[PDB]
Amino acid sequence: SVCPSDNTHATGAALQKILDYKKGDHQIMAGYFRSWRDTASGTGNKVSMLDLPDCLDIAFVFPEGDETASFWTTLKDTYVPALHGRGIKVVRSVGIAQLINTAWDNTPAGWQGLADALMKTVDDYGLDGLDINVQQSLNANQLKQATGVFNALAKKLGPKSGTGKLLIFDTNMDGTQPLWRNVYPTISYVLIQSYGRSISGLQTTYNSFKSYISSKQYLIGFSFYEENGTNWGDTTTPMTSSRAWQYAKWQPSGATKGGIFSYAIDRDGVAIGDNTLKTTDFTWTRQLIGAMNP
Ligand SMILES: CC(=O)N[C@@H]1[C@@H](O)[C@H](O)[C@@H](CO[C@@H]2O[C@@H](C)[C@@H](O)[C@@H](O)[C@@H]2O)O[C@H]1O
Repeated sequence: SVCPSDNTHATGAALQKILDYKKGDHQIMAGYFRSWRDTASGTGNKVSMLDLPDCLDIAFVFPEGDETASFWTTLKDTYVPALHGRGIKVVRSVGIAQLINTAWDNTPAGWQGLADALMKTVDDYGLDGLDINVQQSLNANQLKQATGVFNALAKKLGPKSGTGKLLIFDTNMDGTQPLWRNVYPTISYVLIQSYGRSISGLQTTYNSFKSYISSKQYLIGFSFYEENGTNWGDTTTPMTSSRAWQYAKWQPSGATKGGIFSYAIDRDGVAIGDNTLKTTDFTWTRQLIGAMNP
């Protein structure tokens, strides 16, 4: 409610009140910003991480690996400081593929070596921590390696570390996945990719995790419309009948959730089926913060 009705970037006491709102109890908003769509990567992009709304809690840096070096330069030198100025946490996202890479030894030394290499992706940018994207089951060997790496990371990130840095588990699977059963003690937040899902199915999914967390750790995810992407239908008009909107309102029975996140926050407000790149004032993000914290 100390948040702007447009997308101003407040400067003094207007900003301080937003800095205090964020230290206060609230349902948090998170956004995956696709790095290859940042104006500092390639050409033809319309949106910068500098445009992210002041009332955002976490920005994920989600690369695909063909971003131009200019992106990483701007992230370290410009973007991270300005987002930290707005009290926005910046977190690097990486796929589970990275933690089960067989180029790294499946041994204590190997789990530590790999954790060191992922920790460079955090420390070299002054980031607030690391997000691991899990969308697959693992064999015994993969499970063993991923668990080892989570356990090595847990020394520097998340609840076991005492650093204040985040260790995030984001997934489209449930709390029965063996990796989850191995690593839940290491986790800051768990984010459920819930694109195009039943409002009626939400409780069932939460219940699969609720024994391993408090409800403030749990966030649910909708997607914005990706240019040439899957039509999940999470952002239909009118807004206040959207799946995203109903996600902002949903609470598990007898408890309050952590909040929600968007995939492709860089696509906030682009109509479903509009495959061109546009700018955004982050209307949906800002509305959806209001919807969770009225
Ligand atoms: C093969 C393919 O297209 N895979 C995509 C993933 O690339 C994408 O991240 C994922 C995102 O949506 C999540 O997973 C799906 C299966 C479903 O459970 C959604 O509700 C989740 O949000 O979509 C895959 O289909």
